[PDB]
Amino acid sequence: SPHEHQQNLLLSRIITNVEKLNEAIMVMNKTLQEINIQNMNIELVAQMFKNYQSNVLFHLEATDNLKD
Amino acid sequence: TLTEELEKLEQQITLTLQEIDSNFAKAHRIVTTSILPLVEQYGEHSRAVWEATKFWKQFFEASANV
Repeated sequence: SPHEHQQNLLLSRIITNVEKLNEAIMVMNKTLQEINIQNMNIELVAQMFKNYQSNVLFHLEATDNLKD
Repeated sequence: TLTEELEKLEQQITLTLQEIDSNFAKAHRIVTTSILPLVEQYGEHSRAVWEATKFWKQFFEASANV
């Protein structure tokens, strides 16, 4: 019985920490979701310069390349 | 690799097309360069030769015409 009271009280502070933790995590995921939208643009441009480098390399190798 | 070779060979194709155009235009320039005046000179000298033959042909015509 007294042990149970102690356990219930510790469980109460536990549950409060649980809810606070998860609320912060909700904010975390929400933040990342909003961020995500501001990343696809950059990703596209990254792949654009990537394939640019790839294709220009292939063509330079085709012509008189001037590498090492 | 796949799209790499695709774009690579595509560029090769375009380059080769431009090269074909270059060779083609080179032949065009050769003909348009001086071939036409050359044959004009040829025909001019040939015309002079016809003036040369213009004399002796008369005698052959005379032989046919007694």
